Amino acid sequence: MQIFVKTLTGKTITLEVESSDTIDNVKSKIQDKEGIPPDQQRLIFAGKQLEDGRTLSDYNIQKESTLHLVLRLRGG
Amino acid sequence: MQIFVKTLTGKTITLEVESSDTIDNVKSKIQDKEGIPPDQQRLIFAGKQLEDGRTLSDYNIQKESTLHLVLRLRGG
Amino acid sequence: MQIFVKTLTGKTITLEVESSDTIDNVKSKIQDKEGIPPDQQRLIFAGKQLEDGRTLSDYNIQKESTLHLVLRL
Amino acid sequence: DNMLLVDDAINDDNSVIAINSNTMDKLELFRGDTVLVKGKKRKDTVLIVLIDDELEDGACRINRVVRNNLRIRLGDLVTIHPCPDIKYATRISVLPIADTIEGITGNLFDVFLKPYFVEAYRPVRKGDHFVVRGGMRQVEFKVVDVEPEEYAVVAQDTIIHWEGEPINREDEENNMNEVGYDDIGGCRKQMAQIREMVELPLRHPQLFKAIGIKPPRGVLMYGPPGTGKTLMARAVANETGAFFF
Amino acid sequence: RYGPLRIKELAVDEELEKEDGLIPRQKSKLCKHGDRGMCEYCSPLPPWDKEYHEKNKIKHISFHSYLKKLNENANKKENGSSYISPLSEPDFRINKRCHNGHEPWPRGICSKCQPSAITLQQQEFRMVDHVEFQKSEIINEFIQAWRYTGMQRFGYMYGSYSKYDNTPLGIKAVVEAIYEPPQHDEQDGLTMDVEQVKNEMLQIDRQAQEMGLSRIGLIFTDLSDAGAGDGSVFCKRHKDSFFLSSLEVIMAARHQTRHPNVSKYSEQGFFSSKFVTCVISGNLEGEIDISSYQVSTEAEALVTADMISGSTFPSMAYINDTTDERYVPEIFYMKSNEYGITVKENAKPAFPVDYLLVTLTHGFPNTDTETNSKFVSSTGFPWSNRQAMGQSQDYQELKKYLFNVASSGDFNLLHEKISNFHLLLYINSLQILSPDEWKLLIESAVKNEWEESLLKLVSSAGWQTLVMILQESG
Amino acid sequence: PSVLGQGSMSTRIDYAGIANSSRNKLSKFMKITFDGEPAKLDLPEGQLFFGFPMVLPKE
Ligand SMILES: Nc1ncnc2c1ncn2[C@@H]1O[C@H](COP(=O)(O)OP(=O)(O)O)[C@@H](O)[C@H]1O
Ligand SMILES: [Zn+2]
Ligand SMILES: [Zn+2]
Repeated sequence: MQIFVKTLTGKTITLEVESSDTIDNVKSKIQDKEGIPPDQQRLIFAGKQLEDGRTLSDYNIQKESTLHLVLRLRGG
Repeated sequence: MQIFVKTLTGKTITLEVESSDTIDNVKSKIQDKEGIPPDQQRLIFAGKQLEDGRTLSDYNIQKESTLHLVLRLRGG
Repeated sequence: MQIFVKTLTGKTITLEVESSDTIDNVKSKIQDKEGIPPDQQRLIFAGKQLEDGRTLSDYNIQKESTLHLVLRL
Repeated sequence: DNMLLVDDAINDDNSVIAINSNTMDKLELFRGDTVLVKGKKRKDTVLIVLIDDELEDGACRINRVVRNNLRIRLGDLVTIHPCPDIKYATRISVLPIADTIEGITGNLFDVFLKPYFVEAYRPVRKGDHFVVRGGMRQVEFKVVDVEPEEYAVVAQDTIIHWEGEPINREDEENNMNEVGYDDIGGCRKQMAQIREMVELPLRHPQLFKAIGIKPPRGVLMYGPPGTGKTLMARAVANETGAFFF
Repeated sequence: RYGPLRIKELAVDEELEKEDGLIPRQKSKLCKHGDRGMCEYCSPLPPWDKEYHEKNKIKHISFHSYLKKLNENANKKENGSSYISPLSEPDFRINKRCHNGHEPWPRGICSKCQPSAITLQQQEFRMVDHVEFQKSEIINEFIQAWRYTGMQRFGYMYGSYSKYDNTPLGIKAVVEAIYEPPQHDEQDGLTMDVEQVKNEMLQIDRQAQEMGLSRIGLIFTDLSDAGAGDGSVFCKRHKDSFFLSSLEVIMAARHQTRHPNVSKYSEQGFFSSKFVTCVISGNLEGEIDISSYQVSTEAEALVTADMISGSTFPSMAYINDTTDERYVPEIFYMKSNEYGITVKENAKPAFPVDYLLVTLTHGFPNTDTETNSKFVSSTGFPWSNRQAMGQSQDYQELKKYLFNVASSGDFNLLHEKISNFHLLLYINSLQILSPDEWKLLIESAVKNEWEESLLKLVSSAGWQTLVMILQESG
Repeated sequence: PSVLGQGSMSTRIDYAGIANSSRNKLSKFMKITFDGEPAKLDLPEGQLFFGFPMVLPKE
């Protein structure tokens, strides 16, 4: 399913993945295409602390959704 | 390397020290120019509880860096 | 020695006290000067409680510093 | 010297004046120079100087709009002076004439003014008129307000405010104030008396300081009703350029 | 300047000026004419028509309507003048330099620079019409201050102005928050050094402007407890008694003179500051009703040249005496009798202040409308200068108040806790946050569409340091 | 209560003394009432006094 992910700065990328798919899959995909481990990644939607243990269906996400990614960097 | 150091009250001082230099060096300099034993000295930055045993390059602190000072007793 | 305090009234009052004494000494000085016993007095420095079981040396109170006084029954 | 003869300009630009080479040499002017031109009724304008040897020595060419603004006719004399201290217009507010804009759809600014001012640097002064010929239409406008005042150069970055209600044309004509002496006839004696009694105290006050006298202040005109007393007062006030009240 | 003055003022003034406010009227049964053509009763009613106001129980005429009346009364177009500014703030101070042949006032005066007799009269136009409190908490906390301590209070009220449809060309001042300056309140009165108050308020108002607020009045409580079982308070301010004694009137006049309202229709450019003063006294019953007032323009220009002082009579203001640097001409106050004739009575020893006031209508926003409150807050982090009570801003209260919310997430809950006026002021006072970081903080805390800005804020290292030190601190 | 005439800032500024002096106002070598004459009561900038005697409503 088409969706949009915007990082903290504002850089945006379009992803395709099923709503039933677990968000952990999207986090692993983001890691693969950005080398960012999921621990540093944190995805938010409407002020919800989305975690790798849930799927977008539980959060009730739909297509072209805007997901805000934040880097809990591991450099400190 | 030029860096800012701000105390609890608000006083700030510009110091020079190598990034590769151990943070113990900067804490000792603070002790010299303030007479504050390093145990009372807690240097913080970007939500990092810096310890005397590290060096700035570990924390990646670079020039024009401002670091805050607190005490470990119960706070400032 | 010379320190400045913000009292309840809101003005500024300068007090003299040796910096090697328990804070209860400062509380007694202020209460004697104005008449507000130290049982309810509480002192705040840079937004931090100053417990009476410690002197000023450990906190390393800088000269010409600022304290704030509050009351609590 | 600077009393250049008025003539009809070939170009339709509203801020371009063509001058003779000989006069340009006399006045030390050059192509592209912005100069302040004064005609009649104390009217003033800013014109870009262009060398033109076709005109006879001591003659200049200006278009219809500039002459209308200056309230002068072909064959007259205009005084041209340097205007080197003209700054770029920080913000120009301009409104069109209603009758001209009738039957126009879309944003008038983009249609007419946007190509007119971009890469043009046309000087604009308050109370002036400029006409834009776009496509099959021709529309006149007014220099309602200029910042800095009272005139400035409209640069590429200059902001233009075209928003505002249409301006009726009837106001300019039917309110034909600024009437000069040419609108009063048959009373030359009294007109001369009022002029010699008003202009000199105001236009040349230093005269009386040199002679060390207090000029007379009060004046009282009287006569049969309908003999143009108000008209004479208005004409004198407008010609003198004083703050009429 | 050959026309009206050129200057930029508040948006409310501009939008009000654009309107004309005419109240249409339909064919009256007394008309004698065809459908088209209106004779005398079918004409639109001007917005300044006093009959309509007094018929609808409105005591004043919505200043902008007064400006329209003045403009219509004169200034014919295309001729008749070169524009005369219709509004001029009266000034009573003697011209220090007239010199028709005489020397300055101290040792010489003529009849051309002699302040003529002043005719006090109730003003007819009130600048600001409706003072509106966004939420009951904003003033409930203020009154809770008195409840807890028992002493009086005093605090400025920041806010913003807007239209007010309920009145012809009326304005309303919506107050958003209340800031309490350091003052020494007492049983019968309150005191505060002016120097400290102004010095503090300069920076506080700078920060508020950065936040988009503005200082729009002062509010003080004059409350006493009754002998009833519950909490009841006497009504010491009614028709018979004094609505506002001399001293509060003087202070309000000074405040107005120091908060001028910029206007385009005066030679100086200012006229009749849009400053509103609110007092809490209690209605005829035991309630804690509030009120609003505003001293007229003459009183605004009267106190500047001294000429007034408090009197042991609460309802009357003493008049000073002539002396060098202060010339006080005879003051006649004009009233109306029961026979419809205006009477001028000389009152040198003392005169009532009822002629120096205009009353506004307080109220609260409709409880069935959209909510545009800047701050969903004011029940939380204790307000600034409540040292006299136990409330005290410091690290420990921040730790108790705004730690668990941030340490986990739930940004929806966090936003409301971050949109508290005093919280923002305190965190800015700490100076921990960087300037631009604080700017985006306020933009997130006082504006909608805040998700990205809030996420960026929690990203910035400043907030990380803030939370880290807060957690570490006891 | 006592503060309705005799409280803080009522003794600092002897409102009773001023009232009695105004009543017997002469060089000449306790209750307060509002039948008499006023007397100047000036206080510096920034001071408010709400201690004037109450009168209650008209009933
Ligand atoms: N040279 C002139 N002498 C007299 N009247 C003139 C002249 N030129 C025009 N008029 C006309 O004569 C009238 C003069 O009006 P005037 O008598 O000045 O008015 P007012 O009653 O205010 O004095 C106007 O209608 C004007 O247009
Ligand atoms: Zn009719
Ligand atoms: Zn004089």
